[PDB]
Amino acid sequence: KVFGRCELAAAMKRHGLDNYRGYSLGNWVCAAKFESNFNTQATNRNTDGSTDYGILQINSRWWCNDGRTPGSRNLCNIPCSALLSSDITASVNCAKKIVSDGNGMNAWVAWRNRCKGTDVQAWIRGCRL
Ligand SMILES: [Cl-]
Ligand SMILES: [Cl-]
Ligand SMILES: [Rb+]
Repeated sequence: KVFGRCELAAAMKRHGLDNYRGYSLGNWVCAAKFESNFNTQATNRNTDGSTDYGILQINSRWWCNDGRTPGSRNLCNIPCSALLSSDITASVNCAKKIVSDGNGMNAWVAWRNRCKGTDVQAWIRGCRL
């Protein structure tokens, strides 16, 4: 599923991500924009043999099981395919674990490089939320 911007903002709020670990909703929308362009089905291989999945490009080396990533830990206890669903619950639940792991949203390099410090409220501006 390809979300609209305000649509995704609303879905993320509905699943308790607004201000989770102190990160405002616009941070999460911005991260999703640059990780997946709001496409739940996005997948991308990493140089190391792992793959990133879904709306927040969650990585099969630590977080989900895809059966092809030696050493995976599956800390979200989910198949990586669950992170591709039109329903964002599994991706939200797992992102909550990732952002709690110690480095906050720096776990998403694209958030650090493209969102951090910017006017992230722009991502929710105009939205009926
Ligand atoms: Cl915001
Ligand atoms: Cl933090
Ligand atoms: Rb596990």
